[PDB]
Amino acid sequence: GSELSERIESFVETLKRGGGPRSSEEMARETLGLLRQIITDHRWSNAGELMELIRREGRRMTAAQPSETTVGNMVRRVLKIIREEYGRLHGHYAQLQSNIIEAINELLVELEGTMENIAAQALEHIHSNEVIMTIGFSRTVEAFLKEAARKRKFHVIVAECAPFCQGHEMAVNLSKAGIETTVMTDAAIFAVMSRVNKVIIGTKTILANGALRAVTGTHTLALAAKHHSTPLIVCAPMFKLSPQFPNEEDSFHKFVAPEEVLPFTEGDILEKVSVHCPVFDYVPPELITLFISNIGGNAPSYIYRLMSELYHPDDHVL
Amino acid sequence: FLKEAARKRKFHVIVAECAPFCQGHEMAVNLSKAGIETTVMTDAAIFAVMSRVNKVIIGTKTILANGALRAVTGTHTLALAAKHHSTPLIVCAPMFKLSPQFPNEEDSFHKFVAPEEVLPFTEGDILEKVSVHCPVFDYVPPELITLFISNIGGNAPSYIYRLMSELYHPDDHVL
Amino acid sequence: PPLQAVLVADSFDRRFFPISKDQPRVLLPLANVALIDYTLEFLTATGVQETFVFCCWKAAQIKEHLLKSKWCRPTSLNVVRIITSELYRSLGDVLRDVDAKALVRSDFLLVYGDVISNINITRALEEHRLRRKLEKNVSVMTMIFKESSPSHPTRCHEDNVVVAVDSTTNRVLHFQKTQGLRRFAFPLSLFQGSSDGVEVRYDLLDCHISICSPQVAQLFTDNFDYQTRDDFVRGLLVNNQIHMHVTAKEYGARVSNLHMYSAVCADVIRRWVYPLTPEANFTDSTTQSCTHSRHNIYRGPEVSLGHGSILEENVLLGSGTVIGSNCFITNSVIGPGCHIGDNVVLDQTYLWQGVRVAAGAQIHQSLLCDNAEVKERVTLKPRSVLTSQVVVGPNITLPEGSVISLHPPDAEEDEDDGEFS
Amino acid sequence: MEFQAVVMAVGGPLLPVGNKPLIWYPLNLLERVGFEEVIVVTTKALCAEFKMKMKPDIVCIPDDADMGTADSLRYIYPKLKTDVLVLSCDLITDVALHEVVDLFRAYDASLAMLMRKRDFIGVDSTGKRLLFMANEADLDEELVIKGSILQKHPRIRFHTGLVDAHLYCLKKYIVDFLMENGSITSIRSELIPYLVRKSSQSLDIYSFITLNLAPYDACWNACRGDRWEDSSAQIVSKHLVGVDSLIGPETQIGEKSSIKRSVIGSSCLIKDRVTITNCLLMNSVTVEEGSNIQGSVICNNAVIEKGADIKDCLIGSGQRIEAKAKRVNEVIV
Amino acid sequence: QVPTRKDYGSKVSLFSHLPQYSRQNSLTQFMSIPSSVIHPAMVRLGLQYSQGLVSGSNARCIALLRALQQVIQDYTTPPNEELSRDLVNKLKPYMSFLTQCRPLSASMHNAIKFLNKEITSVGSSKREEEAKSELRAAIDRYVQEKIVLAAQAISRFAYQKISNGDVILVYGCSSLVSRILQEAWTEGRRFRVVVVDSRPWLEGRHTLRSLVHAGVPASYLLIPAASYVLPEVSKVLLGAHALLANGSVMSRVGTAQLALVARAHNVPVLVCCETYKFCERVQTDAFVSNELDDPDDLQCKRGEHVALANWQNHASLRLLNLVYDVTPPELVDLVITELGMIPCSSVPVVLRVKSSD
Repeated sequence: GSELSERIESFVETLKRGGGPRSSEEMARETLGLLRQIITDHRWSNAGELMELIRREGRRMTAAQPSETTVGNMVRRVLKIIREEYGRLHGHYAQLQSNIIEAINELLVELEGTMENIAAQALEHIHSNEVIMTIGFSRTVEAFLKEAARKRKFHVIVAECAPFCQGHEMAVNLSKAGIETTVMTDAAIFAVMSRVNKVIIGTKTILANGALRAVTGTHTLALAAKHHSTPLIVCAPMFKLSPQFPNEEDSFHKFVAPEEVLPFTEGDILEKVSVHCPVFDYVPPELITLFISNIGGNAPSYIYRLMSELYHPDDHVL
Repeated sequence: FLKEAARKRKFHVIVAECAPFCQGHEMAVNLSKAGIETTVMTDAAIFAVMSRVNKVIIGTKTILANGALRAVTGTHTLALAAKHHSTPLIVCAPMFKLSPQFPNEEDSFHKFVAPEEVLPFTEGDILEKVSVHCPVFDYVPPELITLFISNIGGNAPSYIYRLMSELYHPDDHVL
Repeated sequence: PPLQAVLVADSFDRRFFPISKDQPRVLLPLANVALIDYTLEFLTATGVQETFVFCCWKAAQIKEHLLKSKWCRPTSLNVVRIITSELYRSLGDVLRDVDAKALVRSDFLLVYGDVISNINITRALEEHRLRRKLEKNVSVMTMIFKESSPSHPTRCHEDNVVVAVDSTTNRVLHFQKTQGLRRFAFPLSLFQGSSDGVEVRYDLLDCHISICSPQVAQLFTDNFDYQTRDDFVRGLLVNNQIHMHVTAKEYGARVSNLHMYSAVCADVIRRWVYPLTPEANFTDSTTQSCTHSRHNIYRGPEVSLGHGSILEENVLLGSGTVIGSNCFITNSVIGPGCHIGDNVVLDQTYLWQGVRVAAGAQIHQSLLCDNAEVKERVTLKPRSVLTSQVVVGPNITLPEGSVISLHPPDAEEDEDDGEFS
Repeated sequence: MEFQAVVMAVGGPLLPVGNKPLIWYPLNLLERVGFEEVIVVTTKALCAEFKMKMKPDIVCIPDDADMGTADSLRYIYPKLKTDVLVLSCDLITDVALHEVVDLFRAYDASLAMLMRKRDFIGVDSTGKRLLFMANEADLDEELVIKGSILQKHPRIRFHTGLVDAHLYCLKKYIVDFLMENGSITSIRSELIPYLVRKSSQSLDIYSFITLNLAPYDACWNACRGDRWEDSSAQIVSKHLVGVDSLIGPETQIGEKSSIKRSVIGSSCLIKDRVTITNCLLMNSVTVEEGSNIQGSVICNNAVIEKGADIKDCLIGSGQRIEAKAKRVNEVIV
Repeated sequence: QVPTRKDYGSKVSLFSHLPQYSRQNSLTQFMSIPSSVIHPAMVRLGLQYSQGLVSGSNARCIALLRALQQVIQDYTTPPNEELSRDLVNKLKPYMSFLTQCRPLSASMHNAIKFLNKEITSVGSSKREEEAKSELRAAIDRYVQEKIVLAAQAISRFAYQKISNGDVILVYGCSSLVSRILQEAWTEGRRFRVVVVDSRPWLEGRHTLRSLVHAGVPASYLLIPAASYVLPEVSKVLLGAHALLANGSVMSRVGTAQLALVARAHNVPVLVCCETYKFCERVQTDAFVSNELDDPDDLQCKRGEHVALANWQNHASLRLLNLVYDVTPPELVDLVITELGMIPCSSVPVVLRVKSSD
C-alpha cells in the first residue's frame, strides 16, 4: 500500500507540527479521509486482521499527539460502524466495505451541518438588553454569537485566553458584523462578571466524566461564575465526546515553548528558572450548566449512555 | 434614599411588598409620583428575577447587636436568594435603631398578628382544624449582609459591635 | 519546486576535547538520541526532501546508524544522501568537493550537524528567493539566527558575536567574531555609502544554518584558501551580497564544546524547543518510551524508583535504569543503562549508556560517557569530564577540572585507571 | 524654578538678514511660551537699540568681544539660578519646543537635544538615550566603541545625515562643574566628556531626537531665510500682483513689483517694473525697471536700476550702481 | 488659565465617574513651560507620575511627598495675609493638577489630608520660616517612619510565617513584597517562589528579576494558567494597593481572581498593607473607582497581524482592561499590617485609636 503510508506519515507530520489551521473540523476531515481510504486500500479475509490494521493505525496516530483527541474518537466511531456491520452478517465478505463507505458518508452529512444546527439552537436562550462572556473561540462560538446577533441585541464582553492570544481574532471577527463587543484583559473578569448575567464558552474536547479540557483560563472563569452562581454553557457538539478520563492518562495538559509566555530579551535571568505553561485547563464536570449539542440540550451527566450506545465501549483499549 | 439618588441619575427599582397585609404598594404609589419607572411583583416571584438584579437594599426596622437584622418578613428568603446569586447585600438602617439585645436570649422576639390577614374570616367550615400564624418580623443571620450605611458613613457587618459598645453602656441589657 | 539542502559534521574545537575520539561528534547523544537526527528533523521542518550528509571520520558508524534510522526505509519521504571519503580536513574542503562533483542544483541549505532548531524557514526562505529573483541575483547569502539575551549562558565566551545591520533592509553592514577581546572597533567601508541610518546590535549569536545557492559554490571555487564560513562572510566585506534574518519565536544554536551543550540540554528538558519535544519520540524504537509528569520530568520503561527517592525537577531516564532509594536529582539527564546506590545526588550531570555509580557518590556538574564505573564517596567538582570505561575507587575528592580518558598525552590518565599510574 | 534661557551671541546680528536681524527670530519663539523672566546676553555697541522689540523684559548684558562660548558661562554665572535652555545663533526655530523640555522633565536626565531635520551619533532603538558621537574630521580613527557601554545596551541606532541644533537643556550642577573645570570651552564639543558609564551635584544622560531643515553656518544662512513661517499688517498698495511675500510698512509698494519668495522692507521703493526674486530684499530699497534677482539677498540701502542684472550672486550693504551684472558665481556685491 | 483634559475614543457608559485617558499627549499644550500658578518641580514629578515609571504605591507616595517637600521648602507667603487657608487654597488646585494629570490612588489622598492636618495645626502668628522647617521635618519623619518602620515590622512578622519545605506564589508589585521575600530568604530558609503575572503589563518581571538576583529558584506563568498551580502551592501571598473600609483589598488587576481560585482549591490567602493605606469612603464593587490604562497596548508579536491595530476606525467596538479592583471581604483571610496578624473584617478599628479612647 503506497498511498496509505505516505498519507499517514503526512497526517502525523502535521500532527507533530501543531496548531495552524484552525481546529478539528479540517483535522476531522483529514481523519475521515484517512479512514475512508484505509478501507479502500488493502484486502482482508476476516475483520480481525482489519482490526489489527486499524488498531495499529489508531495507536500510532494517537501516540503521535494525545493533546487533541478527535482523531481517536473518530476511529472509535468507525469502530462502532465496523462492529454493527460485523454483527448483521451473522445476525463473510461481501456487503461490508460498501456499508462502511456509506456510513462514514452519513457521518460527513451530519458533521457538515453541525454549526447550522447550533445556529438553529441559538435563538432560544438569550434576549435583548443582555450581556455575555467568552474565552477564546472555536468557529462554533462566533457562529453562535453572530447568528444570535442576526436578529437580536446584546452587549458581549470578552476576555481572551493568552499564554498567546487568539480571542482578539474572534473579537475583530464579530466586531465587523455589528455586535458591540468589549475585549477584556484576562484578569478583570471578576470585576465585571458580577454585572454579567450569562456566560458561554466553547471548548476543544470533552471527555467521559462529562468533563472538559478547554482552552487556557477556563477553569478560573468557570469557578468564578459558580461563585456568582450564574450559568455557564458549553457549546460543544456531539463530535468531541471521548472516553478518556482525566488522571488515567499522562498529563492531558501538556506544554509549549515558553517564549510564548516570555520575551527572550530580559538578560541572565532565565537560566535557573524552569518556566512552564500548558495548552489546556481542566474543569470538573459538576460545573457545566447545559450542553448545546446538535440534537438539543442535554444533561451535564448524560454521558455514559451516550458512550454505551454511541460507541463500542469495549474498545477503550485505545 | 431613592428620592435623593433618582434626582441626578437613572435606575430601575423593583419592589416586592411586605404582605401579610400589604403596604409596599403604598410605597409604590408614594414614590411613583416622582417617576423613577418602578415595577411591583408578587412576593413569591423574587427568586427567578434576581438573575437580572445586581444589588438589593433592605429597609429594616430593628437591628440587633450580633450583626444580624430583625426586619419585616420575606427578607430571609430574599436574603438567601441573593446569597445564591452573590449580589451584594446592603441594609439602610441608621445607627439610631440599633439594639443590644440577642436573638434566642429573647424569648421569641417575633410578634404574630391576627391571621385574619392571611386566612380571611370568610372561610367556611375549614378553620377549626387548622393552625395559622404569620410573623411581621423575621430573623436573618449576620453572615449575609455586607454594607451598612449610616449617618457617619458605611460600616462592616461586624463593625456595629463597636457602635454598640461605644454607643451603649454595655450592661444596660436588663430593660 | 525549490527544495534542496546539505549537512556537514566536521569541527576541530580542541579546547575541551578528547571526547571526539571513539564516540565522535557525529554520534553524541542527548538522551540516547541522535543530534544528527535533531538536524535531520529540523530539515524535515524545512520541507526539503533532499539532503546530503557529510561524514568527517568513522564512516562505518554512520553506516550502522543511518541503516537503523527513520530514513533507512525507502518508504520514507525526506531522502538522505551521503558522501564516502576520508581524505578531508576542513569545513569548505568537502563543500568544494561536492561542488566540483557538482550534483548540487539550486538555492539549498547548509547547516552543521549539531543544530537543534524549530524555525520553519519557509517564511524566510522564499523571502530570500524573492530577494534573489526580483533583485539582480546578487544577495547570495542570508545566514539566519535568533534575537537573544545581552548575556546568555548558551552564548559562551568562545563564540560570541556582534553585528552591525541595515536600518530596514536587514543587510549586514558589519560582522565580527570577538573572542579574546574587551572593546570593539569598526571598519569604515560601510558608513557614508550607507547614508540611511546604521543599526548596530549586540544581541544575536552565530549558528551556521546558511541557506544559499551554488553561486556560493563558485565564490569558493574563487578563493581556494577559503576554508570556513568566516572567511566567506569576511570576503564579502572587501568590495555578491548578504542579509541576515533575526526572528522572535524559536531557538537555534549549536555546540562543539561541552559548555553550551550543557546549556542546550537544559534548554531541551525545560522545553524551549517545542514542537520538537523528546516525548513524542520521533525516532522510532520503544527504547525511548517515557511520559510526562509534574515539573517537566519524564520516566521511561522499567523505572524502579526508590522508596522516598525524591526526583524533583527537569530530568528523564531511559531503559534499564535501576534507581536506588533516597537519591536527589535536579536539572539533569540520566540516560539508559543506569544503576544507582543510595543518596546518589546528581546535579546537571550526564549519564549515558551503560553507566554505574556507587552509593553516596556526592557529585555535582559532571559530564560522563559510556559504560563507566565510579565507587563510594567520590566527591566530584564542576566542569570536568569522564569518558570510556573509567574506574575510580573510594575517597577520591576529585578537583575542579580533570579530563580522564584512555589517551596518555592530553587526557590526564593512561590506559589503566585514573587514581594513579 | 526653571525659567532661564538665552541665545548665544556667537555660533560655533550685523550681517545675517534672513528677513530680520536673526536674533529677533528665536526671542519671540521662546517668548511664545512664557518666560516672562529672561535674559538677552549681548557681547559691543549692539546693546541699547531695542525700541522695535516691545518687551515684557530684557536683560541686555554686554561682554568681551573676543571670546569662545563657555566664556559666556563663566561671565554670566553670578546671575542665574536654575535650568538653562541656552540657544545660539545659527539655529532654526521651526519645531515644537515643549516636548523637549518636558522630556527633560519626563526622563530625569540632566540634558536634552534637538536632533531633527561624516556624522555618527549613537541612540538606542527607544530613540531617547544618546550614547556617543562621531564626526567628519576629528574621527579620523575609524570608530571604536567600548565593551560594557554596548553590553548593557543590546541594539543601537546611528542617525547620520543630521545637523546639530546647538540646544542644551542643562541645570545648575553642570554649570558649576564648568566653573570648577574651566579648561574646556566649545560646548558643541563638550559632550564627549559625557560619562554615562564610570561626581559633585546612578547618573543618566538623554536627549530628544517638524523635520523641516536647518541653516548652513558660514556667514549667510539665508537658504533658511526664505521661510514662509506663520505679510501681516501694513500700509499696502493693492497693485502688485505678487504672492508668498511680505508687504512693506512706511514704504513705496505699487504695481509691477513681484516678489516670489521675497519680502518688502522699510522705504522699499518698488513701484516700477521690479522683478520676482527667489531671494531677499531688505529696507531702504529702490530697485525696479528690470531689477532682476536670483540668489541675491538685497541688504539695507539697496540699489539696482535701469535694466539691472543679477543672477546667482548675493548682494550686501553700500551698493549704488545701475549696470552691475552680477555673474552666476556669488561675487563681491 | 484653567486646566482641562479630554477623553480618547470610545468610552463605556458604566464609568460615568472615572474616564479613560490615553498616555500619548502632552500636558503643556494648554499651559506654558512656566506657570505662575503651578510649580516646576510639581509638573516635573507629576509628569514623572503620569507616564508610568513611578509605579509602586509607596514609591509614588514618597515621590508626591518630596514634591510637596520642594513646594514648602521655598514657598514665601507674601505678607498681610493668612498662612493656612491660603496654603490649602494654593495646594489643592495643585491636587487638582495631580488628579487631572493622573487620577487618585488614595494613599496620597491620606497624605494630603495629613498635610492639611499639619498646616492647620501650626499657627499663623507663629513665625513661619522655622514653622516651614519643622513642617518639612514633620512630613519627612512621618514618611520614613511609615514606610521603612512598617517594612521592618512586616519583615519581622514575616521571619516566622514562612515554613520550610513549602513554596509560595506572589502577585502584584511593590518594593515591600521584594523586601519581604528576600529578607525571608536570606536567613537559612529554603523555599522556591513561583511568580505569576498578567497582561497587558507583566508588571512583576520587576519582582522576578529582584528575586532571582536574590538567588531563589522560581517558575513563571500567568493567572489564566493558575488552574495548574493550585495542586502544588501551600500558601499564597498577595500585594495590595489600598484598603477599603469593609476589608476589601483594593489591589492589582488579578488579585481577587487568585483569591477565588486559591480557596477554590483551599490554599489560604495572605496580603500585606500598612497604616496610611486606609480611606474613609466605602463601596460595593468595581464600577465606581477604577482607572483605565492604555487601550491599544493589547498586542501580540505573532506574524504580521496586530489583532487590534485598526481600533480607531471601528465605532461599534469597545474594550476594557480594569486594573485597580476589589475583593469581597470574606475570602481575604487576614492582612499583615504593622499592628500584627489581624483578620479581615476586623480592619476598620483604627478610626478611633486617636484620642486614647
